[PDB]
Amino acid sequence: MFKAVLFDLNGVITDTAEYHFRAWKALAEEIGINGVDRQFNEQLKGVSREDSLQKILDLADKKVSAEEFKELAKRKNDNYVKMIQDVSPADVYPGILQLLKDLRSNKIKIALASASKNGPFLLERMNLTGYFDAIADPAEVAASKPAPDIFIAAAHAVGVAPSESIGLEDSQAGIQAIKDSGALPIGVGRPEDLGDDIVIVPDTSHYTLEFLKEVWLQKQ
Ligand code: BEF
Ligand SMILES: [Mg+2]
Ligand SMILES: [Mg+2]
Repeated sequence: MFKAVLFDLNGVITDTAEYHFRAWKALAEEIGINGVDRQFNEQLKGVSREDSLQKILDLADKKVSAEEFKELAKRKNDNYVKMIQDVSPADVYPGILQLLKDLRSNKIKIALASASKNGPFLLERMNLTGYFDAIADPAEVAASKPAPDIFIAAAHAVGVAPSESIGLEDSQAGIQAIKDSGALPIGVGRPEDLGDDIVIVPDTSHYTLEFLKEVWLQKQ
C-alpha cells in the first residue's frame, strides 16, 4: 500500500484564489487600471505573479521600469498577505480533515507540496500543522510545477520514494509534476484541464482513504 500522500494546498486543502483576486483588483484600482474583474481574473489563475502583473499592465498598455514593476508586485503581495489573515479552520475543504485524520491513524505519511510561500502560515491558521510530517519549501527547489522537484522533495522529506506516494492536485502543471516525480496522481477538477489518463474526482469530498486505496490497488 502507498506510504505517503503529497498534498497540494490551493484547490485541494483550501482556496486562496479569492484572496489573490481581491489583491490584484485592489492594486489595479490604486494604479487606475480598469478591467480587473472576476472574469478577467480567470486569466491569472496558475500564472506567476510577474506574468499576472504584466497582463494587468497590458489592459492599459502601461509601461514601467524594472523597479516600478518590482514595487507593484510587492504591493500586490502585501495586499494578499493582509487578506489571508482571517483564514480559519472553516476554510478547509470538505473531506480533507477526515482524510488527514485517517491517514495519520493508518501511519501514512503526510507532506505538503505547494507552491505557496505562505504554506506553513496557512496550515497554522487552519489548525492542520499537527497532521503534517513535512512541508516541502518552494524556496528550496530549483524549478516550479510542472517540474517534479517539489513532489520529489515532499516524498524524500518524509522518508519515502515518490513511487510509494500518491499526489493530490487541482492543476494541470501539478498533475504533470506528480507524474514526473514517480508518484501516482489523483486530480480534482475536470479532464479538460487535467488530462484523461489519470483518475479525477469532482470535488474533495471524494478524497477518502478508502478511495485512495482503491485507486492504488487498481494501479497494480
Ligand atoms: F498549493 Be498548490 F501549489 F496549488
Ligand atoms: Mg493547486
Ligand atoms: Mg516564464
